[PDB]
Amino acid sequence: LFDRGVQMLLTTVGAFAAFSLMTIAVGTDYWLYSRGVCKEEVMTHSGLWRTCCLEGNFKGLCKQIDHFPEDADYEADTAEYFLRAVRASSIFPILSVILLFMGGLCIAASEFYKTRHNIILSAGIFFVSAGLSNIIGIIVYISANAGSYSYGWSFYFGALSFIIAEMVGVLAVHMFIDRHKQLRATARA
Amino acid sequence: TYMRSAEPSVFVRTTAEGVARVRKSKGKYAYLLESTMNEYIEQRKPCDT
Repeated sequence: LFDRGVQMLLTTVGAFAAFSLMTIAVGTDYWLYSRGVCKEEVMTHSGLWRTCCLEGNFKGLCKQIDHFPEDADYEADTAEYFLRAVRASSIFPILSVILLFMGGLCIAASEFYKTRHNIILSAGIFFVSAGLSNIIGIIVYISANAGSYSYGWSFYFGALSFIIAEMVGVLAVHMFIDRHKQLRATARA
Repeated sequence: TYMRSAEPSVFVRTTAEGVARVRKSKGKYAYLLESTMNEYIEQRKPCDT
């Protein structure tokens, strides 16, 4: 929004904050607060891979989510199996993590070989793609969930990471425009 | 002809598990039995037949 040194710092701190928030989101088992079984029905906190029991007889033991449960799973159509494959693999959250890391690497490497103006464009594209990946992952996770409840802080950690990623992606493109604007300015002189 | 050449086997040993197999498919299996027993089980809990 102003100058270049402050914009650098704001962009890198935003990218790092988004990366940390998403790393916590995918690496923490606090995504859903719902009644269930942690091994009768009992309030438990769920995540992406494991769900630990809460206020139960045996508190604090996580078990892997039965993504493809046995005992007459009843099967499903191709679309539903596709959805469960994405939800179990959680590729879109992981793909968002990879895109955020690639964007962070690009913005960190933008200092080296400053004459390359397309590195910042690559970082902006990576961050925006990470935001889109976040949107897809959130939609897939909620759709799998709906197959009383409330969401944990790590689900809202990822939600805030998507907002930060797009805001950081916006700054990167603004950074791309200004430096290309400078090239036009120095060409006229 | 289809039931005789159906894989996996669709034949049921006893009507006790014949209704059970229907309930464990969510409508992916149909059991052929006497109408009087069909009406009786239909009137039993949990009304899933």
